[PDB]
Amino acid sequence: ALPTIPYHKLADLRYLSRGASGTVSSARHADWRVQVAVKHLLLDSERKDVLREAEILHKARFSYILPILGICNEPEFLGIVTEYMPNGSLNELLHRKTEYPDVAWPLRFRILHEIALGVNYLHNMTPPLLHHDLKTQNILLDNEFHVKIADFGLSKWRGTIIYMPPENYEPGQKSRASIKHDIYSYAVITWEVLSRKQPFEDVTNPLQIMYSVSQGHRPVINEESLPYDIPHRARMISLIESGWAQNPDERPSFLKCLIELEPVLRTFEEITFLEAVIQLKKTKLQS
Amino acid sequence: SALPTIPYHKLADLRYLSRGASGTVSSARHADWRVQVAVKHLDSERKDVLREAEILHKARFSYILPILGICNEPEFLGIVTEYMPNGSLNELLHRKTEYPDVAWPLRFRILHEIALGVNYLHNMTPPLLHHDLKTQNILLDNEFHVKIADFGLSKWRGTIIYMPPENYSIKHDIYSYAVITWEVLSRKQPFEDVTNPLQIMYSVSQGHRPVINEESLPYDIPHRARMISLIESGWAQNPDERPSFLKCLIELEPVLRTFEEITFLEAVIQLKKTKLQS
Ligand SMILES: O=C(N[C@H]1CC=C(c2cc3c(Nc4cc5ncsc5cc4F)ncnc3s2)CC1)C1CC1
Ligand SMILES: O=C(N[C@H]1CC=C(c2cc3c(Nc4cc5ncsc5cc4F)ncnc3s2)CC1)C1CC1
Repeated sequence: ALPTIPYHKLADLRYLSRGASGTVSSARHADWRVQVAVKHLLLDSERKDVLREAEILHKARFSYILPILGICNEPEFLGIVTEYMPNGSLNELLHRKTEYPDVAWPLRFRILHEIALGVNYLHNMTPPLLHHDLKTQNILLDNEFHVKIADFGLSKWRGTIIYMPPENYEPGQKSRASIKHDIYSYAVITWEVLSRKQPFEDVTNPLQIMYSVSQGHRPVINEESLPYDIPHRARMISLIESGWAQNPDERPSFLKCLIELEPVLRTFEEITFLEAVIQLKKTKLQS
Repeated sequence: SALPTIPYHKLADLRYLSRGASGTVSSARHADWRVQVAVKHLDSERKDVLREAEILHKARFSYILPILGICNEPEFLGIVTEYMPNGSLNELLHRKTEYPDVAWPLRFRILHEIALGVNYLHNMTPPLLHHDLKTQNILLDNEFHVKIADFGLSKWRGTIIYMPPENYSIKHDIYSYAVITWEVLSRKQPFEDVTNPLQIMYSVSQGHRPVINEESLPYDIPHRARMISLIESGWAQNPDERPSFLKCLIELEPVLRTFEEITFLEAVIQLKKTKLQS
């Protein structure tokens, strides 16, 4: 049973982000004395959707899912309270390059591994949970840069488009609950992580992107996009191309991706992951 | 809402980790989720395990050992939790050849996190009382963050060294925490000079406590006077003089604010490396 958190116990409320998913602000819990974050939106249908997401996080708890701490549900305030993620989202880590000039490969591969473990867990639930809104903005990073998947506003029990498979452009119950949506998002996320590039950066119009994706086009695979020094480069390219395959049948399960990723992740010495985080903090601090 | 049920056959590569009164702990790999897990496994016995699993399910929080599911089958009963790669606080404090210098910032962060954890339990509506805190039950994750474990005798409101004398209670946990704090700052066994646990109970019953002097707590300990005050109030003979965990957090917060985030990570790497070299 999910705790209910009185709105007045959230002190020093301060805004962080606003998106389609909702508004996110930080706070400190007056009794637990920890930093928390809270996604908040009057209405009546809107309050049901917020409650819908909160129940889903409560149920989907796992080591790589954003931990829900409670719902603030009062006439003055509706909102989901979660642990506060001090290192923001994967999107700023990838694309704020003046702030993070170097993101070592061991950390990037660990992030990819942990995303896959999170989504795999969702897909292994009774009944399977489908996220359907994976994006780098929705992968949050905790104090030591471990993954927490966020934003379940579009999850379902079994530039905003760049992660969406083409068969979902015009949604029908032929894919409405397809098990192959998330892996396609993950393939694009994987390309984004290994390249530190905006997918389809060269296309000014997002409707042009959908038309091109509908025809089978994808973010470029070459040495400029995916540099030669990517560890296990050819294996990662395979993983990307099969994950975003035009034919949904032809895309793997997250289990099979994990089976392939495990020996790759074992080639990095464990301390190397911490080395990578320390390098991020030390250079950032010096700036 | 509903705690998962984990079929025993999904636990691959079971291996022994430790044995205690709480039960036997084994490590494993979950076949479908592809993560390492730990499992505490054994009719009255079946009721207690389910009670503990239910309490962990309900007491979830950032410094509480995360429960992943229950194994409840005719051949196997056991609680499945995340795997803690760095063992317990007890090993970190007392394995002095393997861990020669345990950075002060990290020890204070551990104390802060235990207090945040127990503070949460006491604020739960209704409050949860742990009643078996000990350094053996403070587990350490991959970056040495605290996860409090072993809720087998927690209650809704050497195994004796953490027990207040009136127990031979709403002030139990704070007394255990005071001894834990003394242990963390001294890296000494409480009542080190004592062959028999009945000697401890007799001396604690008389108001005696682990020694506080230059040998146990050297003068160069950071914030020595503040910590000693916190310890002595926490194990006070009269339970009414023991503070709440809120007050412990009030004492610790300004101490933890003096440390840079990089120093914690350096201390963590130093500890990770020392384990591997052993
Ligand atoms: O864009 C920038 N900064 C980002 C920096 C920090 C951000 C964070 C968001 C969240 C978060 N969101 C959240 C998701 C959620 N999903 C379901 S319920 C729920 C409740 C939540 F609060 N949850 C926990 N910690 C954090 S940190 C986004 C803005 C500029 C500065 C570079
Ligand atoms: O003792 C020795 N070494 C230790 C090194 C590593 C150990 C670990 C234990 C646990 C653990 N236990 C656990 C508690 C629990 N509480 C409620 S349910 C539940 C389920 C659990 F699995 N949980 C997760 N990770 C780990 S790592 C203990 C032995 C050497 C000296 C002889």
